[PDB]
Formats: sequence, C-alpha cells, structure tokens
Amino acid sequence: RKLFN
Amino acid sequence: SMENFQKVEKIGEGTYGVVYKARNKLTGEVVALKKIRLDTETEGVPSTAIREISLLKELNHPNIVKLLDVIHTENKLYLVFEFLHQDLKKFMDASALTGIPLPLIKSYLFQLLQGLAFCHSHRVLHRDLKPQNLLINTEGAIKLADFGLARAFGVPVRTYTHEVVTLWYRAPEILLGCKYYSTAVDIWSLGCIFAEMVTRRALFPGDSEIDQLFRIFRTLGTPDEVVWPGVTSMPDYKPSFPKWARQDFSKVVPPLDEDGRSLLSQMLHYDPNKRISAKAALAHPFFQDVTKPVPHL
Amino acid sequence: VPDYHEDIHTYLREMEVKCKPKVGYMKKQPDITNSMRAILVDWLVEVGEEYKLQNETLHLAVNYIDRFLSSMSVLRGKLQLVGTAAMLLASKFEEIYPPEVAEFVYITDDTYTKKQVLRMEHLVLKVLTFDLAAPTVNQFLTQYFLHQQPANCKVESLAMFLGELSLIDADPYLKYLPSVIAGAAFHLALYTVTGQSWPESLIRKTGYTLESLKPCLMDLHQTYLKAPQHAQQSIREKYKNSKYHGVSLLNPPETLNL
Repeated sequence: RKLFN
Repeated sequence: SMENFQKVEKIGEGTYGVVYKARNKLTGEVVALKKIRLDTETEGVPSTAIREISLLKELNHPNIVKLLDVIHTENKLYLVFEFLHQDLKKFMDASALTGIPLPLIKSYLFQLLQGLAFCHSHRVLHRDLKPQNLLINTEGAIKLADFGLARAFGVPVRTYTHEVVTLWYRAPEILLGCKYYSTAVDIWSLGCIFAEMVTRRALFPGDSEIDQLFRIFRTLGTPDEVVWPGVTSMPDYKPSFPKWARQDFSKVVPPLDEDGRSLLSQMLHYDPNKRISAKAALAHPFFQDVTKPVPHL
Repeated sequence: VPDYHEDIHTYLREMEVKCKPKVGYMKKQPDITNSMRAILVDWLVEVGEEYKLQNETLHLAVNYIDRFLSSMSVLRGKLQLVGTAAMLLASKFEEIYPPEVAEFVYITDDTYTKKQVLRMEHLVLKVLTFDLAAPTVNQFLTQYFLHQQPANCKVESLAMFLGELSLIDADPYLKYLPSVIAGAAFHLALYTVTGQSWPESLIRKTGYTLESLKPCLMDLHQTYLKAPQHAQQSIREKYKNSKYHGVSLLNPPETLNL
C-alpha cells in the first residue's frame, strides 16, 4: 500500500 | 573517476563483465577493473556485486585481493582491484613439467589459510575457493579473490544458497544436501586445492553431484555414522551408496611427506565439525618451516 | 557453529559502532518524524511477512534507512521509496531468493516506478558507500541464544519479537547499540518465559550485566507492556503466528526486580 500521500 | 585509468588488456570473467588490467595514469598503480554492466540492468545492482563489494570492503588483509575503489557512473559500475599477475590454475599449468616446489606449496597454502581465517573471523564464507579464484603476484603472495559468491554469515549459520562452490571443490555436506553449512566448506575447497598444488590435478574432478560424492567416497571412504554422525540421516544420503574402504592417505597424495598428509587429512574430514579450521591449521607442524618465496615465471 | 564464535562477536561489536545511525537524526529531518518512520518500519515488517523474508533482512533494511536518513533529508512523499530500496538491498544482501524489483514497486501499490526504485537503490548504495554488512539486533540474539540452558523456542521467538519491537521506535532505541538491545530483548524473553536472568556466561561473553542493560531493559519492558496499544501492530500480528510460537500472546511481566 501507499504510505503517506 | 575513470579519467585516471587507461585500460591495458582484458583478463577473464564474467558474468559481471570482464576484468581489465589497467594503469592509473597519475599514480602508476597497475590495477584490475571489474566492469559491471548496469544500464538499469532491469534488476539494478546484482546481489552478487552487492555482496562482492560490501564484503570486500570489510576484508582488508594481505591475502585477500584488495578492492581499491568502486567507481560509480549511473550507467556502469567499476570495481578497482589491486592487480595480481595470474591465478593458481594458470600457474599450475605453467609448472606442469617442473612441478610446484614444496616450499612454494606450503607458502601458498599458509597464505590461503591466513586470508581464509581472516574471512571466517569476519563472518564471511567465500563459497567458491578454486585455483582460478586464487591470485598470485610476482612477489610470492597468493590472495583469495572473486568474492562474487561470498556471504556474510551469522552465528550459528542459518540456511544459505545451495547452488554453492564449484563442483570439484564442493564439500560433502553441500553435496549431501545439508540444511546448514559453514566455514568448513571453504576448508574443504582448500584441502582439494592443497592436493591439487601437489598432484597438479584435481582431487575430485567429478562431472555431477553424485559422481563427485562417489569420487570423494572412493578416496576417503564412504562415510558412516562412526566417521560422520548423522550422515545416513542427510536429505541426499542414500542407503544404497556403494561402501568404499578409505584409501591409505599416503596414496591419495603420494609425494606429500607426512606433515602435509596429517594436515590434508584434517582439511578433508567428512564431519564439518571435526574438520580443521583455517585458524587452527596455521599452527600445523606442516608449516613449522614455512617461508613465503617468489614463484618461478 | 563456533570457533570463530568470539572473533565474530568481537568483530560485530566494533562494526556496531562503525555502523550506528545518528541518534538525533530525526530532529534534523524537516519533513519527517519518528512517527512516520514507525509507519515505514511497521510497513516493512508487513512486507517481510508478506514475502516471507528473513528477520535479518528486516533488521538490515532499518539499519539502512536509519543510516541513510542520518545524512539525507527526505520529503514524506519519498520516505517509502527509501524504504523499499532499503528493503530491496537488504533482500539482495541477505536472501537466498530476493523478490524481484517489480515486487517492491508492487508493494507500494505502484507509488513509484521500477526506475525510481533502482535509482533510489543506487543513491542508497552511494550514501552507505556499500557498507551493508551491518551487525543487527538479530545477529547478536542468535549468539546470545547459544547460551541458553537448555534451548527454548518461546524464549528465542520472544527475544526476536521484542528486538523487532524496538526497530519501530527511533525514540529511544536509536540510542542503543544492537548488542545492547539484543541483551535487553534476550533477558526480557528469558525472564518472561522461564523466570531466569541474563546468564553469567553472557556477562563473560559480552561484558554486559543487568546493571548495563537496565536503561534499555526499562525502555524495552515498557514497549512490551504498551505493545497492544501501540499505533503499529504488524509485529505483534506477525508474532501471533505458529512460526514464532505465538509469543506475542504471552503476557508481559508486571515487574522485573532489577
């Protein structure tokens, strides 16, 4: 998954 | 970066690429350049190279080939090694009528064991000790080279790659599909190399794993639970193995004079446990009178 | 597997220092925080589990990130890239079969490109100057485990879990060397499970006593107690598994008597 933005 | 060097001639490999004899324009130093082709390489920097470089950095020793620099264009990776003149295999073929003199053999084995003890002292297995990867200089030095297959190990070892060590020099533990192998594999390789420098022929030139096994078994005897506890339990141990008597060891390597026999005997012990360590080996009566002379080229 | 045992330990003890991250590094990172790092590290554990990669590999990655971040400012938007490249290199170093680059792109749900990951890989190798053979909490642990009478899997797995716990919180663990953390983790594991202390054979080996571990041990004992309420749960989740003898289910002790 993407972590921040 | 690459500005300072001037290629002279290629000599060997890869994969990676070719190794290049090159001259430092400013310092004079004659070097070996392992050019490693990237161009994104689809997979980036090969694990091989990554290990080679990282382990080599930590291994500063007179009998380990010296990585002098990593030159790092975004398109190519260049490894600057100290230049060493030839490899042991090459040298043995040159000696293949004179023979290799006993003092040179001792000297070479002794150095090998030093660099090896050092590697092992720094939790690094070489995992490909063959005459082609042992470089000699004109000054009498022999150095472990090509850390392509090497590996940082932990204590105790866990499981590492199995497709490991050139067949002729592969330890029985690897051949018998051992879960765990250790430093003892490099000693095995060295024991073979030690026989090789004497007989000028490979001790076990098998052309497959089972052939290799059987070659070994015919020379040193088929191992049982007495000589090597847990053998008959290993993943690739077959009870159907022909059961050969261990040869009189004076017959394995006839010219070897009795201290050598002892040493080799312990380098080629079936049980990786009992098998002598590079460290211990240095103290062996075989080396009681070692010097480190120049070869004859 | 000895010989060697002592030499290697002595060697890792020295490299430990040579390889330690900058303790303050996060204070100097304008756009990122321990908190975001924790998220990254937590994420990497998940990945580690996902790909069934060695714990050592996880430990290597975090050493990389922390070292990389000790000298390179990174925007939150790229912290994960640094993460994957770190994991990719760790993988390439430690693993029999490292996941291919594509896989690391894929585990970011396509947040970066194969080209970005590779270029980040170079950068990291450049920034670390290929110094990748870092002593890890795990490395020291496997040594410490050899001093157990007799071997106990719940202890071994509990130290792992505890050691792994520490990777998440830069504050404080960033201030403790991997051998010292491995000391806290080991003893804490042995106490919890068996009601035994740091072995004297380990004092002889390490020169550490409960006295010297104490400070870290105090911190590790808290992390252990506060573990179920921690923002990140991937490590406890991981150590529910039978592979690790569900050690994350065993209860933290109330006291240590130190």
